[PDB]
Amino acid sequence: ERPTFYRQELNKTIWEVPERYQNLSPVSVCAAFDTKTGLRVAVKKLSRPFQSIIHAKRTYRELRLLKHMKHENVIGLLDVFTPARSLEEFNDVYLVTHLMGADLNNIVLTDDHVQFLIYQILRGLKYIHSADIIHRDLKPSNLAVNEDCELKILDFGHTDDEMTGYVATRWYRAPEIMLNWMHYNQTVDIWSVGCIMAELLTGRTLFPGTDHIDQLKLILRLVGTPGAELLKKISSESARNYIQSLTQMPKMNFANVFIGANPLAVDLLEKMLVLDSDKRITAAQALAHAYFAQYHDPDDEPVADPYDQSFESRDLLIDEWKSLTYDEVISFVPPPL
Ligand SMILES: Fc1cccc(Cl)c1CNc1nc(-c2ccco2)n[nH]1
Repeated sequence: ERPTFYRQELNKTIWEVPERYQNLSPVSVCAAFDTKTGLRVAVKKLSRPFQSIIHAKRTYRELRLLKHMKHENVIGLLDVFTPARSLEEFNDVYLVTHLMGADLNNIVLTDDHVQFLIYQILRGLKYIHSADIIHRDLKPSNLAVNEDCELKILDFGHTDDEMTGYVATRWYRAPEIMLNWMHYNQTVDIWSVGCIMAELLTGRTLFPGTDHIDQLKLILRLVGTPGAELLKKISSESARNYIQSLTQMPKMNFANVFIGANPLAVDLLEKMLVLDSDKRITAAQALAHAYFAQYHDPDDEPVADPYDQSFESRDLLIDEWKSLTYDEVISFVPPPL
């Protein structure tokens, strides 16, 4: 009742998977056909999952999060497995998820398409947020879609160099995390959605900053320089002091930046791209905004079960994180259909 495994070298690396998975080809991640469900799937083999304390914890983190997500606009775990028969042999973790059509880069729209896509991102963010999970990293490339425009949020669980220069890895991040102004929270995801929604409407990056400071300048041009109250809340005195060096600018008219756009879109953007994260609209409030009248259904916008992440504040040995990851592998129950 443990399935039979077969071995196969791909991108210089040996993949050992259950017979159910066939037609493995690279995309480490491989596309495959799952003969038991009839689904096209992505299969990720984690590299050196238990090499260090930090990597062991990250592997546990990733497996906990994926095991938890059971929502249509969020990417779920279809299977998790290992070729090992015991903890002592355990050293490889394979994660199986749906293969999606295309990310949101490839796809860049009508106002109907923008409503439907942003609706879906918010529906999934409500679910994620209600479990006190923060995505941190929402961008077009973490948002996959199919032929029918049905959307899933991807990639849960970034160096100084990756975040430097003219790079998409920073264009969608909220200013408070981009510059470490304060202990940030869930609201940073809403900032990202604002950036994405703007991009879907204009076909152009909202804040294509050439570095952190240029981006901040582009941001402050649009939404205004911070006010007295927001300044108080910037915990970092070095950053607060830098902000105060800038000459004050008022919030621009959004109707004149997003010309031709549905006024309800303009309105929603204004509530999303508010500099003060305490005054940003929530995923749950956004869903009730008139812009989504076509799609809004308060009975089909579910929330998540509670998610214990007390493990985040725990300092454990490698073997202990590996043991905890083992338990979660062998306890995995697949979804029903
Ligand atoms: F996001 C995760 C997390 C854990 C494992 C895996 Cl394989 C993934 C990526 N999954 C996935 N990506 C896509 C996709 C399709 C097109 C662009 O992205 N479909 N499915």
